[PDB]
Amino acid sequence: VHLTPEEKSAVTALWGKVNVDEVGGEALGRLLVVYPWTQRFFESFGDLSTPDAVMGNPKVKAHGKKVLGAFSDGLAHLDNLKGTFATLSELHCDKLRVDPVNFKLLSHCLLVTLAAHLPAEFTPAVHASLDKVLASVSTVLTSKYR
Amino acid sequence: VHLTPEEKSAVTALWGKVNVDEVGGEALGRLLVVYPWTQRFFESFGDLSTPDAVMGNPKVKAHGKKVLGAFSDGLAHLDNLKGTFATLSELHCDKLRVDPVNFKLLSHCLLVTLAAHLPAEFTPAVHASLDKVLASVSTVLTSKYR
Amino acid sequence: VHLTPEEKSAVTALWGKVNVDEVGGEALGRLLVVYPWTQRFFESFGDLSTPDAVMGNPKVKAHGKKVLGAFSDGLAHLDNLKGTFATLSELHCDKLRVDPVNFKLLSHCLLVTLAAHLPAEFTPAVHASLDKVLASVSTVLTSKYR
Amino acid sequence: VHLTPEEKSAVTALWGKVNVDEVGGEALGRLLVVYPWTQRFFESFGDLSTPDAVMGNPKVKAHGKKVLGAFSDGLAHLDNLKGTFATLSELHCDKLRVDPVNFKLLSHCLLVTLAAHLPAEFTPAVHASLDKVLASVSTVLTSKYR
Ligand code: HEM
Ligand code: HEM
Ligand code: HEM
Ligand code: HEM
Repeated sequence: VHLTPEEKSAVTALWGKVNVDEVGGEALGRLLVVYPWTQRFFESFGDLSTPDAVMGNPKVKAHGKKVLGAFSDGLAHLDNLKGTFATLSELHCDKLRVDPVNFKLLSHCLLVTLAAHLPAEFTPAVHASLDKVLASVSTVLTSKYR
Repeated sequence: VHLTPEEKSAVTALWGKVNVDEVGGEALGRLLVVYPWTQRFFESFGDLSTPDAVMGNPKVKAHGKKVLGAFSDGLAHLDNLKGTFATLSELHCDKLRVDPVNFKLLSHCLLVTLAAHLPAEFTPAVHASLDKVLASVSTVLTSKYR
Repeated sequence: VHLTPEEKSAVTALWGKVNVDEVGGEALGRLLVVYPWTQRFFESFGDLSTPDAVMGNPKVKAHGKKVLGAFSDGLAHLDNLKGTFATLSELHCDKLRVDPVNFKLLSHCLLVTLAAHLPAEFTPAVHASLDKVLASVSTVLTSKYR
Repeated sequence: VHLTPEEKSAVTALWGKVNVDEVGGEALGRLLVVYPWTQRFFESFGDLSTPDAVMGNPKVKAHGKKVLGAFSDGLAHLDNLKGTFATLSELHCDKLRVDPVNFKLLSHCLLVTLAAHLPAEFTPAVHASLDKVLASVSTVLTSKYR
């Protein structure tokens, strides 16, 4: 993540319009629907057998809202991503064994969801800037592996 | 592709609302802005140094339309993708040396511009159907490396 | 696979020197030691916490032999890979939810143990032929996700 | 890269037996042969049209020896990988546009080459340790992208 003042401000502005309740559950729901192998991490959540099932699942909705929260907290502290996400690095890596590529797939399901929700604001350059913030947050979460 | 009738027809239905001019250019434009290393393939196109520079660049837009037209045709030969993208596989593999990964990144830039242009239509289920078609077209255009 | 007679016969020839017992176990063992997140799929096997622990573990070795035997059979149906790995595709995709990426990582752990066991035979050209077969078997075992 | 004293010593010992002249050219030669799209970065080098052509190419041989050198220098300074490879980050990223995945493919072609050359020494644990050193050196070389 190497953001200029102009990039930080444009992602900041974008993010200020994001409804965290509805974008997080939709982002996590698209990962389980589109990339169906991710469902093995969330079977405790219940029935995920159809799109309708996934998107209706309140455990999904609630957890997704927990994810975006953590991410906004990441955005308030670009300068200390490693400090901010250190404990989530151990949960995901040492306890949950979340495969590194899934962080990238979740990143992808978040950018498709922000584009459908904020079409005017999700320009090629805000896309580029969020893509390297999301890339560095994913580097920090898989750091118990290297 | 393991498209059920519903999946295939939902893809067929969203695709008819796509404005090829508008979407092919932005899709290729987001590839070049977000994943800058891909610019080495399109040096020929002239100025690509700023988001505005690659987005409005007329070669980008032209090419964008050509990429989507070949995708439209592939969509109508869903049962025979291998056969339809056969000469494009030699071009990309043998003549152009395009990394397999870049086809995955372009597919992702396309799902993002589609989400932004058709938000109401871009439901998690058609996003999943479209990702499968996109993945199949990618394994076929990458055929001549394996 | 776009195996020329020479490629197919060179693969056929190296494969006949492979000691399945010795190589299947070490291949799966290197997956689990090098990419630890894969251990979540084989928790059933008991102790996998140390390199020595996963390497000598008898379930690892047993399974290793089973994975290579299915690969031997796939090799002798090079022309019909889709057909031969068909029931193993449902198992890995629908029942086990194995990430597509893990098939690429296992293929890599196998090329490394093969290099080590057959160094004189593991020439860049048979390494390339073997990587193509491995890639084709992977796109087929991943069929039921696309 | 999080190496214990025991890991550092075991990679150190391994590396002390590596013939840098012959392992670097073989590692770079396997990347161009096996992953043929990488040849677009090295066409100035000449004829790379066959395995025989690639492996005989002295520009390949010499460059490969330049790569491993840089890598041994990386190994002498784990504690400052970012300081050591900062200029190579700008050459590869801003001047050469080397796609991030190719760093991982080169890593892979180096581990297959060390296994064929030092079979006794290339144990599952030295493999695991070199894999995360190589992973972090590749993170540092693609850092102009994030
Ligand atoms: C890339 C951004 C990610 C962030 C910021 C993140 C954040 C979180 C947070 C805040 C928690 C702890 C709170 C809770 O227990 O609900 C958590 C739990 C968890 N995360 Fe992640 N996570 C990320 C990616 C992933 C990915 C890619 C997966 C796997 C597909 C994953 C799987 C899980 C699971 C299984 C739990 C436990 C859920 C439960 O039992 O309620 N996470 N994550
Ligand atoms: C989604 C898959 C893709 C499709 C359907 C596709 C389609 C096309 C088509 C239709 C042409 C043929 C132009 C002609 O000869 O008439 C072409 C050319 C080309 N493609 Fe692709 N392509 C795809 C992905 C890529 C990717 C990922 C790259 C590299 C980043 C790429 C780079 C090129 C280049 C450099 C040319 C020729 C440049 C020029 O027009 O002067 N293509 N592609
Ligand atoms: C190179 C491709 C692979 C082949 C040819 C292969 C082959 C096999 C075979 C033959 C079985 C069937 C056992 C039976 O029902 O009789 C099996 C089971 C299984 N495979 Fe794979 N497999 C491959 C890759 C993977 C990967 C990448 C993973 C995950 C890291 C995986 C995880 C499993 C698991 C967990 C089982 C069942 C566990 C048990 O034996 O109790 N496989 N595989
Ligand atoms: C992962 C380890 C890598 C290291 C340590 C590394 C190191 C080097 C070094 C030391 C040079 C500068 C000296 C010279 O000009 O010969 C160089 C040049 C270069 N590297 Fe890399 N490199 C790495 C990966 C890659 C990869 C993956 C590619 C692309 C497939 C690549 C492509 C090039 C090219 C094209 C040059 C210029 C060669 C010439 O014109 O002579 N490098 N690299």
